Amino acid sequence: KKGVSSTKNGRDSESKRLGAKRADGQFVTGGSILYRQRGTKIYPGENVGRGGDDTLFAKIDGVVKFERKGRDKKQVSVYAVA
Amino acid sequence: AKLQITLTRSVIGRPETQRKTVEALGLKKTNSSVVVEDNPAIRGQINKVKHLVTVEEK
Amino acid sequence: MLLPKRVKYRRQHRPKTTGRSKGGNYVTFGEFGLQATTTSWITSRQIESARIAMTRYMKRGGKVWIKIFPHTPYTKKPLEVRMGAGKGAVEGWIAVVKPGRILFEVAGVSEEVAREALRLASHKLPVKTKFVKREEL
RNA sequence: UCUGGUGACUAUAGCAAGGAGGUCACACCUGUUCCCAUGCCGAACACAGAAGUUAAGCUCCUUAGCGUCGAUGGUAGUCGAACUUACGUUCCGCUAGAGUAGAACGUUGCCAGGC
RNA sequence: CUGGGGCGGUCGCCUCCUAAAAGGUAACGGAGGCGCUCAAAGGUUCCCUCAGAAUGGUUGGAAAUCAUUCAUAGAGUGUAAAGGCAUAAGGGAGCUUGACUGCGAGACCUACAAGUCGAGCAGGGUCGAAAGACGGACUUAGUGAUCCGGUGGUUCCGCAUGGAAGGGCCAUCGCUCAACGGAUAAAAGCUACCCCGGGGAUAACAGGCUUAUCUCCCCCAAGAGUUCACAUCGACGGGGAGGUUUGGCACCUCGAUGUCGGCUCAUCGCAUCCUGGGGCUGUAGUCGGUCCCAAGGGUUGGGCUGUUCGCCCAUUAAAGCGGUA
RNA sequence: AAUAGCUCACUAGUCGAGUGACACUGCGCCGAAAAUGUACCGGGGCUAAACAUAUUACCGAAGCUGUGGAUUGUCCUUUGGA
RNA sequence: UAUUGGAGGUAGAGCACUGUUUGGACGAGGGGCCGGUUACCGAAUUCAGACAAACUCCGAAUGCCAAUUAAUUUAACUUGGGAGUCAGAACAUGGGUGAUAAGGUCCGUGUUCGAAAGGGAAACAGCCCAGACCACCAGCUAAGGUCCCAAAAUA
RNA sequence: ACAAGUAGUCAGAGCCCGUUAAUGGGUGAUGGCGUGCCUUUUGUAGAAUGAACCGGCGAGUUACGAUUUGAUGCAAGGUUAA
Ligand SMILES: [Mg+2]
Ligand SMILES: [Mg+2]
Ligand SMILES: [Mg+2]
Ligand SMILES: [Mg+2]
Ligand SMILES: [Mg+2]
Repeated sequence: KKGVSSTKNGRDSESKRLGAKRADGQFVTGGSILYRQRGTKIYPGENVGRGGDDTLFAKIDGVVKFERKGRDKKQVSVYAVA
Repeated sequence: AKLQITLTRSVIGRPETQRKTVEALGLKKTNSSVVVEDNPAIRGQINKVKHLVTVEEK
Repeated sequence: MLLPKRVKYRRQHRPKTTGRSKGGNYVTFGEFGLQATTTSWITSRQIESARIAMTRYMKRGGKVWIKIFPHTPYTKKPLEVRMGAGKGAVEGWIAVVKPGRILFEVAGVSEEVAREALRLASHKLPVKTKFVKREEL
């Protein structure tokens, strides 16, 4: 088994299950996380809030819709009619 | 209007996907057959697994 | 045309050698040129060597442009070692060629002299080649 | 469509260059007594005014020089298949990016006075 | 843990790539950080915009400060990296303590224990004119179960009864337990005197795959050789064949496949050492060199080392190279 | 060792039809040496019994049909057939 | 599966950022010297070229999440009783490691073997075709084939 | 007594015999197919292990308690222990 040859990079962290958590078109209850992120890949929109961890959660019950903000950003919305 | 589908090739050695599709069409064993109505939903499944089945206008 | 003066990361995943030339498929600087028809990794010692051959024949008459630069480093493990224990150290610098890539350009010299020079370069080189002129029309 | 607010839209909306203009609206202006204005400036900010002045900010019109938008077709890649071990080949879908024509010197709701 | 052990390295957390455009994903794979820091680098209210560049100058090591038009942020964000950020999350300034108490519909993660995000409802605040915003630092590391012991509340229990000693509950403290899910409060070695139970799950021998190394062959032809690439030799480079070396892999064999030299006996390949046939030559013949065809036969005796090998002394026409566990 | 220089720069005429080069391809050739015995088609053997492009037959399985038979399940009651 | 809606940055491209790079313009700094001239050399600024797992102004195919919803199929979940499994293997394909070595090693995605008989591949767990309830001296075919060994074309 | 054999099966002539009479028994020229069994394994005809051959013996039971299922009483009650 070789001998003394050793490497200084065998370390990593535990991945965080970030990304999307709900899709366009499903009924989310209020509080449902829609998109765990870092920084702002998606800003909150209508009836959506920003956690301390940049998490996005619905304010109220309703359907979820991802949309465009300006030329190159995205927000999120929730609408209650159900 | 109405078409006829027969499983001409076996399903052994094919991904689960293709076997599930074949299950969805309601075909059981090799050379089994069914008659269904022409429908874009059904054509979607025939086209996906055309290499295992064959069609007829019956 | 030997080595990159500095690279950020020095132990890089080896290059893909399957597909077609992303670019450099035309004579832009020269009059006659030389493209490749297979793919291989071309090392710095081979380029230097094909160059000396080409330019000894032209007898310092006309100009030369090397179109391939050895960017990728490659590693080789030390001799008689087992598998494992890290990645080896850099042994040379390479630049992948794939069918279509022009490797050498020349100008300011007659056609037959250029063809002879590029021929002599072709043999110091590990890839099948082809003689080409400045595309026009 | 004027003119000034205030939403809406991926700059096709923008930058520049040129040309106008003031319909009393806008500015620039003219001052510090006051509320206020600081660190470091009446600049700014706040305020008190209107003698001035289209000069600029602004608005309207021109122009694709720049930025932006951008197909058709072809190509790369690739799902599936059938060959095959070739730095592969074929068939069938999907189908870029770059580039080319071109688009384009915005539309636009509401509110108030205009005409 | 380990491409057999040993030696070296590592062990828990965070970030990035490998990771194949959800998530996840391994190697003793490629790169770095953490075991903190901030009473302002927290909350809120109101303000402000940057690095660099030239048109440049009292200094001008150049650029310190100052000036002016462009500066898409090329700057800053306490720190690693990655996502973010002019709504500013960046920079000031003024108040301030929400770096609250009791909780939490719902959701994410996930074997478990844990971890993460929360609208909203009370209590009592802060800042703001208000709307509001505030349960710590732009986000993500900066940590450690239980048992036990200490400290402060509570006044729950407290062995006939009243106290009390002791417990319970809530708050908190004491771990490089870093081998970081922590065997104990407390722990290093040699066995060639070894033993037992096991394994070809795993090494030494050869068998097998590979051919980096190794032997041989080739291709191009700068060149040396008076002249002349190509009698001979051929640099820089490039392409192969073989399975004889040093290895890599761990596939058969550990309920045993004796391993090195020598002796006896060989047998087969030919990339031929001699002998036979030739092309050549920088071959006048003897001489030698080179290449081709050729495996029929032949291919010594000793000194020195356990040596294979190698050197040496005498010969020979020659004293061949390998396979065969 | 000065050099001895005929022939494909070049065509009448020996005489009279053709003859350099270039690409891009389809199939072969050489490079090509290993150890018990052919021994890199399974053997014989094959100039098609190889290859390419079409077309038409046929063989070929415990696949799938045909007939008979178990044993379970779901339906009709066809208390029997499916 | 058909139709909508969406998250994400791979293949490919591209150089707008971090860099890595080959030629050509163009003025200029320390400096050849007397602050110097000219060569240059360190860059500024351009035009044409290229390279990238840890570059991205861009950006598929496909996968994934979900729907007012269709069409075809027949599972799915909850609770309880009983387990075995924690040595995998080879092929194909995307990657790391090694040497674009291995019947190597470590991942992803199928299939098969494991736990699978039968036909083809001479023989040959993993390849191709195909899943054996039990007869039958019936028939049709898949992969492979049709001169003889050896069923079928000396088509 | 010209033959290449995990010793069978399947197809079958010839030759003898005649039953638990049934589409019968013994042998088998010759053809087709076909590398024991166990264990252990990713994978074994394995040259991995185990057994010379026959016979006998030779391994999840019992006590107490829990949990779950079936059964049976009787049920807001059910049941006894010494
Ligand atoms: Mg022992
Ligand atoms: Mg034994
Ligand atoms: Mg045995
Ligand atoms: Mg034996
Ligand atoms: Mg025995």
